[PDB]
Amino acid sequence: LLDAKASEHAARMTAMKNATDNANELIRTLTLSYNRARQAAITQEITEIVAGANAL
Amino acid sequence: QVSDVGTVIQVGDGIARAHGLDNVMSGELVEFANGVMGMALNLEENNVGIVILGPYTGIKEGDEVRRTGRIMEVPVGEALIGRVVNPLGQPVDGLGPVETTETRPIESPAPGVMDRRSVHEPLQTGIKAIDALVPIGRGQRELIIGDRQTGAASVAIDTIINQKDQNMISIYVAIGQKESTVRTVVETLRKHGALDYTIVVTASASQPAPLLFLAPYAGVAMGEYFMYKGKHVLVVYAALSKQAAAYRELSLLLRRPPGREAYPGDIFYLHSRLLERAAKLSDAKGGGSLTALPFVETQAGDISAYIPTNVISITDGQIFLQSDLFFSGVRPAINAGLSVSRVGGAAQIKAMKKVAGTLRLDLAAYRELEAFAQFGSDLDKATQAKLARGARTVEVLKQDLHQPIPVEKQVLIIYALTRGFLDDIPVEDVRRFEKEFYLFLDQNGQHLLEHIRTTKDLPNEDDLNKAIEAFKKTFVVS
Amino acid sequence: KGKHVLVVYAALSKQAAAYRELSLLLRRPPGREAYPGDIFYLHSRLLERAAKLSDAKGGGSLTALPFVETQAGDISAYIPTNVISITDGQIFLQSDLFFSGVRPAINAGLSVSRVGGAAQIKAMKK
Amino acid sequence: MTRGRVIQVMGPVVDVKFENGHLPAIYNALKIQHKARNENEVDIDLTLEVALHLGDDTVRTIAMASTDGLIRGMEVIDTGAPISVPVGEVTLGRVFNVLGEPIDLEGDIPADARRDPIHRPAPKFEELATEVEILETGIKVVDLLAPYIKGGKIGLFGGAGVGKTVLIQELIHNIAQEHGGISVFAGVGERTREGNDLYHEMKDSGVISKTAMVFGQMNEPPGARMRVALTGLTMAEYFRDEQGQDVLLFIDNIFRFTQAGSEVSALLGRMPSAVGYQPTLATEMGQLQERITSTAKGSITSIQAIYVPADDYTDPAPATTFSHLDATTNLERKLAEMGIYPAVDPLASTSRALAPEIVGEEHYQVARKVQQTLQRYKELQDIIAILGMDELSDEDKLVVHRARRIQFFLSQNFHVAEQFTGQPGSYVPVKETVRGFKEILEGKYDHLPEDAFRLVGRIEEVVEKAKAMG
Amino acid sequence: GLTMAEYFRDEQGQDVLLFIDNIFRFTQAGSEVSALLGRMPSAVGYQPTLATEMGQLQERITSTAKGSITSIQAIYVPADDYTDPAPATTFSHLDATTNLERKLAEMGIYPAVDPLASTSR
Amino acid sequence: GLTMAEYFRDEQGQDVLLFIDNIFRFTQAGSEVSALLGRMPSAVGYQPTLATEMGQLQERITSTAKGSITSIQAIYVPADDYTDPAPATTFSHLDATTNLERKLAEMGIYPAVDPLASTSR
Repeated sequence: LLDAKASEHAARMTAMKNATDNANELIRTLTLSYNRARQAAITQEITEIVAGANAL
Repeated sequence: QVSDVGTVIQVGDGIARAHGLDNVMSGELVEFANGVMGMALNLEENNVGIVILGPYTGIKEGDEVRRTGRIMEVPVGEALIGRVVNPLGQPVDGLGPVETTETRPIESPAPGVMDRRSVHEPLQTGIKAIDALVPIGRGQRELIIGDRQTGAASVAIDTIINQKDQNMISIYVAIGQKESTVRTVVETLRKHGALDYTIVVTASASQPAPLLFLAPYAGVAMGEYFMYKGKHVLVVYAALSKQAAAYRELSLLLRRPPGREAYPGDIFYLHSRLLERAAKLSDAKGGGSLTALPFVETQAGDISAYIPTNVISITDGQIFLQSDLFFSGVRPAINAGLSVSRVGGAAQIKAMKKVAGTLRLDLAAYRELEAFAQFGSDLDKATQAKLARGARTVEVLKQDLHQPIPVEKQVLIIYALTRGFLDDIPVEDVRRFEKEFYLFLDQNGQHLLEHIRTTKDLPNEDDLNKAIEAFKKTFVVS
Repeated sequence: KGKHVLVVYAALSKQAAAYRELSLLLRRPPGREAYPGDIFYLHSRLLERAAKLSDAKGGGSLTALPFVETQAGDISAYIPTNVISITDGQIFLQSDLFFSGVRPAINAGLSVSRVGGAAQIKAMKK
Repeated sequence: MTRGRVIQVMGPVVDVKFENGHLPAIYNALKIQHKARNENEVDIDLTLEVALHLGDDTVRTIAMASTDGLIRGMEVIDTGAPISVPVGEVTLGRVFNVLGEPIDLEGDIPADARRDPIHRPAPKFEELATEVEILETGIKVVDLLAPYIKGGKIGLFGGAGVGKTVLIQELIHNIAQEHGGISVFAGVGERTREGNDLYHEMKDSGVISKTAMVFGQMNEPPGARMRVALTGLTMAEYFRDEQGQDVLLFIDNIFRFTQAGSEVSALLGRMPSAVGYQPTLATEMGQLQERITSTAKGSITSIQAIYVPADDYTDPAPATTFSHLDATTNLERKLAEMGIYPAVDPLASTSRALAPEIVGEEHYQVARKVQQTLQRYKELQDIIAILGMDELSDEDKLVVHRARRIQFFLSQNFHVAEQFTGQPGSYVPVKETVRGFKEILEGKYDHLPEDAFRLVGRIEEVVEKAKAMG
Repeated sequence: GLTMAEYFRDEQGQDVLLFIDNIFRFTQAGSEVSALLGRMPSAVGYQPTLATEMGQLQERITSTAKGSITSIQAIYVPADDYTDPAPATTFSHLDATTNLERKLAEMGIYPAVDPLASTSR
Repeated sequence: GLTMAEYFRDEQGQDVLLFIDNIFRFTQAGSEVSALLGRMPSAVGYQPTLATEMGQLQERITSTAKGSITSIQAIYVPADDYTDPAPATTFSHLDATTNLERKLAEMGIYPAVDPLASTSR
């Protein structure tokens, strides 16, 4: 029983450590994609506005 | 040669183009044929782009346009106290006209960098959370940013009312607010008795765009008079975002080239020119001061927008309000995690300085462990102690509306909480405990209150501990 | 004339920036990321002169090694896509391994020389 | 002739007309002095700079101050040359606005003083230095991990309340004391009260006796907020060339310089670039940075504070700035809370000079060893904070001991902090600090308490202090 | 519709209700007409006059001494984007908010008003 | 090329295979020349007449009563953005799709064509 309990705690250790690492790895790429999307949105909006102004 | 007269060419949307007016100056005041006022913005080679300052439905092409020769100016004086005035200087509340005998241009240079002195006096707002964590000193321009329905106007009204005893003169500038809200605000201020030392400047959403564009400048120009007379002034704007919207609309109508989010090129120049006139004058100038508390509203907490970004870069610090916390019930729901005040530290009295730091570290420690509260498997000696302390501190930091708390009682309760004396009271009775403690201090703590008032320093720790022990003994747990 | 030449452009990214500035000054309408639509032709007209002539023409040659500057190692950007479309192959350098002082990672995962392989001598091919 | 008259006013942008064939060249300056002829006028004194020629003998200019009260018909006087700024020793210890007029109350510069144009072609290819040099600043952390290059640009990150002003003052004082080189501070787009506090601090510390300051406040128009950096640079160039001595140039904020450029370009009316910035952002940055070089008989080294917008390192302005930087130092809140100064990050900070071909193989190896030891300590801290030192092996315990000793030894006393402490400060040479760090790495001084490594500097002071408590 | 209601507010002096099905269509119509009128575009193509005309419409819905007009304005923004300029502008005037829920509707209660999402000033 | 193939289709009456190298370059060149012509741009700066130009091209590749012409067209998408107007337009005219796979090629199969992602009408 005591061997099993200790092994369970070790397994939970490793699983949760891997979970946090994967979460951070996902976070960095999500932030990168977010920044690219924001830049694209603002540049397209500005181009649309300036073209609409020049069209007159 | 037409020199002081001109004829209208185009009309529409509050924008008029006139022909002539060759001797007009940019930013001058122009009177139409039927009595509507107007300011000239653009001076082209043959036409003068005029902006109309009223109901423009009565102007037909071919109207006569006259000259006044006066740069834009607002009435100012001591008679304005306790009145509601539109930016042009006229009363909108009846009660007869005003008796202002002196006027000053709305556009004046800011005080120079050699006439300013480091801020060193406190501005007592009466809100425990901000007064303890993100202090405001006279002469500082601090920004209060929050989403809709987050008690922004509530905080503004409390900090306006709390100045009743001090020497401050407060000015409230309403931009784009509903006339109903403005009327209710005026009524509650009158009921609290603050109208004997305050001025309200209103620009409702129904008014034309130039009035919205001019309201903040009118307020600041009104304040600068009491600046240079030597008093202390506090001014509050509600909607710098709405003022920016009005200016953008005016520039777009006048066919000026657009920039980011269709905003004209000089929106940052406009905001900086408005806000930089708030400073703490040196002793050579008389010792006046003017602190500004602009409000900015963000949709779903998007502080990444152009106007919030610019105002953040301009001002001296942010006070964040949380929609989720306000919905949960926390009042005033100050997000102390993100709020910052660069002036702080030197803006607090010594009595509050000696106690603020420990509470700040306690909140910082508790904030990161809020997810631990779902399970009792927590390590009790450290983590559960932190959870209990954080819950008690938050419950203390809650507050009701329109009841400012004097600084002595604030520091008293903060000291009592910090020194661990409240670890025994159940977390669901701390508010009643606080009210009863204020009552007991009013009963027999007058000596400590007087000492704190007259020295800005903590009282004798032994006597303070004895008094709080006596109150703890006489308290009953529910 | 019949010799062999090697040419190393430095920053096609900055050249593209200069051309974009020139276009926007000449009042032409932009495209994706404010770049005018002519950028692909601008790069192709330049790079397409790098070729190995036949023996009849003189037996000359001209090889090019342009560089491109990326942000956060993102190949998806417009200029990297255009240049990678024009070029025969790419050699990627990884930023993280530069901290350890190594010659920056010749990342074999993304590196490819489609034209090469026939150029290597058998001794190194083995 | 020089006389010209106004025909168009649109906010900060004004237009002028001249007699045909007498148009001023680009970038020149136009002076407007008027007296109120009657009560329907206001006295005006304004300076404009010429930007575009629109043809028809008209000129499109921008303003350096408020344009209110302008009338179509005022005379305009042409100066014939770009903005001129006084240079020489008279500038030291004074505060100027963008136009070279003193802001303080010390008095006006005499008119006979030599003045120089703001705009100037960059130094030619020939005059540049053929090799790289290392600027010995005397602050242990920077001359060990992230050295400064004579004639290079250095980025400086960090928020408020971190000691940035203290670091600036210490750098200025050390450079002056040990090299006879003056320094110039240029506050592009600063907060007015922060600038006033900085001025008071410098005057009290006495550094200001060998510096010259140029202030462009945030309430100024975009023209001034663009030209303040250039006027500071042309102040420093005189000392670089005529005096032949190494100079230090600071810039309070360069992102605000770029933002002002974007605003003035939008006012001019050109179509915006990628994210709304001006199309000419790259060339404007180039024309600014390219004059900060190191020539055969002098050098200019620049310390520039950078604020990243929305915390995005791929934004066009941060990208363009980082295309020029040679080194980076980062200031950290955590190191501030611990009793460590100047609270510079030893891991985030980096440099280009960290190469054996420049600093030397021995210095490079010592630096790499320190880096990896500190990294290992950082790795072990997280587990140690929950497990206690008991589980640490003997080797890792030794590593932690040496890492704590090193991290505490990185701190230093300052000549600036004398006013609050009494410690006479120190100026630690590069050779002495690297030798001391190598010896501490060798374990020779592991028996001393860690607090003996606190605020000494040189390695001898460590043992003297340790003996002092015994 | 508003000028229909104002007569009863002012002469009869009695409380009057007023429903507006979709003010998003109103601001969309304004945006559509502005471009042909020839004014320059705004943030997301809307008219520059958006805020002032919306305020001019809304500010006549108030409560005076002798009467009152209270309004119930329905809102449906397609794509569910509350950051759009028209919803952002109109949210500055709201005094309440009510949410009808198909969850409670299928549970079998009327008027099936959400008890949690609903707020009030 | 298309008008060179149409002669053999409509005269010899025989099936004809037409390979076009990269169809995206066609619309790219159209976009480049439209700005010089002076027409205002489109969503992503493309020419307004993209749809009709592509239609005029593709609609000549059809089977008739006396022969047929079939085209194999390679596809390239900028920045791998499958929502771009040019790929979005060109994907309407397709009838079949074949996909090549380096995995199968290196395993050793030599039609090198994925049997799972290859669909068809």
